[PDB]
Amino acid sequence: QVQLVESGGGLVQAGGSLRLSCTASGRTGTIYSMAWFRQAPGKEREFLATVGWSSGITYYMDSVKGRFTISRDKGKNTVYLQMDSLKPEDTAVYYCTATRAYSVGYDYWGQGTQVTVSS
Amino acid sequence: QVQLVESGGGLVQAGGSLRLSCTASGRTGTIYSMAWFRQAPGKEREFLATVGWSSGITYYMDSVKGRFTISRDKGKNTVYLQMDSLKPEDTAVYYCTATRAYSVGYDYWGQGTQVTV
Ligand SMILES: Cn1c(=O)c2c(ncn2C)n(C)c1=O
Repeated sequence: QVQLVESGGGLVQAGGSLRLSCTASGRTGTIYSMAWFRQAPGKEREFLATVGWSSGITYYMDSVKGRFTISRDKGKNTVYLQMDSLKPEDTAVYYCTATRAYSVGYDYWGQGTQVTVSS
Repeated sequence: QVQLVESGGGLVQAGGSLRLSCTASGRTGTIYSMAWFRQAPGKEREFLATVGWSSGITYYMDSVKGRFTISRDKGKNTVYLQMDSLKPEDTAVYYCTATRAYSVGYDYWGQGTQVTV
């Protein structure tokens, strides 16, 4: 009942920047917060960052804090992940998620978008 | 505004099980949910499982879904993580967190506890 579609993934060079997007459709009024995950090849899905869907307050895991910036545009139904100072270990399939109000965890997921960083 | 302390954990053999625990104090009524993460040496903290502090709803990453079981006991201010069917890839320091109502992310953190398979 809520659909998420990531875009923005591509190949970038070390030290450069990329911005991901995720467009939400369906009953978006039932979403409390949005988060980006990533899954490197062979590894497991890693939580990165979250934004309050109506608050705009943010929280970052240490691995991306100070480099990445999460934000949301309620009017356009989109959440962003600004990625600065990328490095090879940021190479991964990035997923966006939404958590519903009074639910817990990560109720909806996108297909995933691929980010690749060279040296 | 909230302090967490974790307990349990230690040494286990392949295929076995462990039980972890964590106790909260302070402004405990303003806690919406609690979660468990894990960090292996040199790696990054990985989110594992979550439980609603009032509701009891739960959710798992595919990495531990089925094998681990999270739960809470609200009056004793204590959360647990029951880990069954353990593999060497579960070796890590496990951390418990709390998320405050109308906040996001992981606002309070325990000091961690060691699991070795
Ligand atoms: C932290 N938090 C809340 O505080 C919350 C919520 N849904 C409703 N509320 C109030 N969710 C999903 C949440 O994660």
